[PDB]
Amino acid sequence: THKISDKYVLLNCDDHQGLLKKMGRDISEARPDITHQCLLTLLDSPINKAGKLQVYIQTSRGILIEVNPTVRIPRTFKRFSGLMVQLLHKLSIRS
Amino acid sequence: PVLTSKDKITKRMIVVLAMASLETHKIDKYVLLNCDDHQGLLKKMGRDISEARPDITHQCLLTLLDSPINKAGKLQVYIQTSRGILIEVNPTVRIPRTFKRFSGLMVQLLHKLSIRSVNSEEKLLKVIKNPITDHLPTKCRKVTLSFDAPVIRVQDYIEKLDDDESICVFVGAMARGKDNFADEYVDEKVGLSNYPLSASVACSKFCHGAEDAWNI
Amino acid sequence: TDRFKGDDDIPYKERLFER
Amino acid sequence: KVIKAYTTVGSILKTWTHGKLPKLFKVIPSLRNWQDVIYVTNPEEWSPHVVYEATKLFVSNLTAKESQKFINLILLERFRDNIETSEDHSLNYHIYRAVKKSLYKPSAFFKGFLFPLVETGCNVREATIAGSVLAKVSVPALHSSAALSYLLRLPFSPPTTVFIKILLDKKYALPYQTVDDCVYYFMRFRIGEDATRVLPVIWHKAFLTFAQRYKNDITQDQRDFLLETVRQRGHKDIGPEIRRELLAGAS
Amino acid sequence: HTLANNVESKLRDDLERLKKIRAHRGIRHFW
Amino acid sequence: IPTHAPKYEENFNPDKKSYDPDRTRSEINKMKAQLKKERKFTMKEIRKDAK
Amino acid sequence: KKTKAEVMKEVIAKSKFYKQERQKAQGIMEDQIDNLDDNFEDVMSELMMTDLDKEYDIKVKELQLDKRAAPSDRTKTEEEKNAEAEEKKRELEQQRLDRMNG
RNA sequence: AAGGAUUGACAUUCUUGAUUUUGUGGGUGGUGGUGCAUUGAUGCCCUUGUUCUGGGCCACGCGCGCUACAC
Repeated sequence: THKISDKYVLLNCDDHQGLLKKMGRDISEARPDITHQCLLTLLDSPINKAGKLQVYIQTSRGILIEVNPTVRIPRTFKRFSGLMVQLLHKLSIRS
Repeated sequence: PVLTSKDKITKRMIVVLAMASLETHKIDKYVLLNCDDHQGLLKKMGRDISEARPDITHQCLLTLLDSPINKAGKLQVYIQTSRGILIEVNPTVRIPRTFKRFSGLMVQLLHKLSIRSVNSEEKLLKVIKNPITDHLPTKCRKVTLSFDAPVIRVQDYIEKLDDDESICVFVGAMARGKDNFADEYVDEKVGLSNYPLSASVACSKFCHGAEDAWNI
Repeated sequence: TDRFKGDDDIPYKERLFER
Repeated sequence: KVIKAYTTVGSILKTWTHGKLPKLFKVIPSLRNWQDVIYVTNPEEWSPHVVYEATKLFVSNLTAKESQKFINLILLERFRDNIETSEDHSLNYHIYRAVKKSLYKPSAFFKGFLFPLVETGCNVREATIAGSVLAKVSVPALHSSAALSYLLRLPFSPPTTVFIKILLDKKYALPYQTVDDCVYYFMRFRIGEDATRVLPVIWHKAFLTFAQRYKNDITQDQRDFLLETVRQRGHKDIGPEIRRELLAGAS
Repeated sequence: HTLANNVESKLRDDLERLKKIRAHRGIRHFW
Repeated sequence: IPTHAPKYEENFNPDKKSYDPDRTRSEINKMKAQLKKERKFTMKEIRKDAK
Repeated sequence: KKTKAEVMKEVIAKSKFYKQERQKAQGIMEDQIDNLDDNFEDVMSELMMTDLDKEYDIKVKELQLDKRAAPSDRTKTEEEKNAEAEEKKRELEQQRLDRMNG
């Protein structure tokens, strides 16, 4: 996540030209879309509905997130972005 | 061994992303309809709130990039919209990953109407006319993805059809509703697993059935 | 029970304020 | 002299927007000097809102003589200035609903607008606009029959053909006078204006939409000269359908 | 209920009066 | 497996507090924090100029 | 500055339109209250106390004396009749099937 | 149905006259875009647009102690 002055965002390859280059990193490594579309696939797979799966993720910055089977991850992308901002800063999300 | 519709002899798996929702709008500028980015436009148009979602076919990029049958070449993707429009894709298009670049690829539906490459020899995206059956192979199986249909393993279903020269699957890429079963092509519906699967996981389950049937 | 129907929108603060 | 607040009335009704009306200009019927007082208001300037409410009151006090007094001198030609000066030819909803409030009194509405619109300056685009705003709303039926009578006895202009074409896809219940009027319309177009004019698809569709169901007072010699009508004027879209209405109609 | 609100608003008017009697400021310090 | 929808606020900001839907308890919490910082600053300043 | 430009220009022209509409309503009110029955002074000093039309009225009165009618409402083909007949048959058959099934 | 339909209302009481009025039915409603010669039933998307009421700013952090929260 990152500040704009007033606003917090999740770092994309597309919400910026060079916020990642100001932070030092390269823009090709700021891809939350692919963990979004993995999380959608795993939580719409039938094994998750049958209850034989749980999804842990771990950020490249070394942050481990446990993902319940009962969650409904939002289908569009920036809804997931606004979910990830509050998850990363409040460390918890209720139903 | 790239696959267009014009070599109807050979063994193919055809996916038809049916009843899609990608629809253009005029704001000087050109947008397309997302539930997320604009709701007052949906209310002023008087549409349903829910079914303005091209996120479903953009998530169903994964059958286009389902690699162990697409890197074998044996897959082909057609799209049919609720606007009655048939879009062919080529089996070697590297589709835009993000939804903003997929939003920017509205020139196929509005301006360019057929895209070429940078060297511009083989067409990628096409706005061909209906039906689908004429563009299908000669023998072609008659399958749509319902839920309350009988469930079967798609491994065994593709395996028992010895050389039917293709297997076509009409998958409804809509939010809610019901797909055109008796309207166009499919007299029998094959149901996938016991749970109401989404369109993307339905396509992925059938694609992986094709992999482990035809030995990747 | 959400069979692919997607979790619903929540109205914005200014949209709820305009009332 | 007049009481001369009409400078103030003209100044506010140049760019009138919304609200209430001066009641001297509401009871301008019941004062004897309405034309002589608007001749010193001189409203070449106009608001479309006061066009609408002024033609409402002008319908409330129009006869033949009053319609000649106001509508046939400056307001019809103001509508003409509006259509020529509208560069995309967008005659406004203001002007249109003014015409629809204007169309009420049918006593001499022929000399009110349909007599001076065939004076000059009527092209086919203004003509299809005027036939559209006529076919939108309520009409006098007997005066529609009389209108088809005199506009068909009028000289030949493609504005009048599209006028009569709209008046015949009105789908009337036709009197004998207008049926005889249409068979002498065929007697009017002969070798008439077959060597002096040629009649393309618009004239074609006009008499084809006549022959759609306008055949229920037609005997066999009338069927015979309609038969040689289509035999003379053979297009591609005549055969099955006009043969069908020939086998469909009755006496 | 709203008694807390009104005694608190008069308390901070008392406090701002107290500050302006002496020479204080608002938030103005530098990191 | 049952499927719950996640509760979260849109345009989240940690530095701002959460938007409480009551304008007479969020207001008293705001003005309690305001009196605490202004009282602390005020009596800090008067004891250091006393020093 | 772009949003302030739009907001400022719209508020400026909106206040101009409001001032002009208030001025026009005030002019209508004052001209009414000084010319409604105050024109009773000029109501007495300055006062003022068809062949083709008869042909059109003659045709109108003749149609009012004797007329006739038009068959029925439309003109279309038997192919369109067969299309609409199969459409009504398919709709009513699927509707009866739906009523049987539920 | 003037022995009264509807129009203009001087707040109730008179200046318009078959546009009627009511049912029974029923046509969808075109001020549209896009090749052709610059008027030409042209492939392909729309019908049921006028007048006032529009705003949040670029509850401070850290921290010791204490208190909650666990069959």
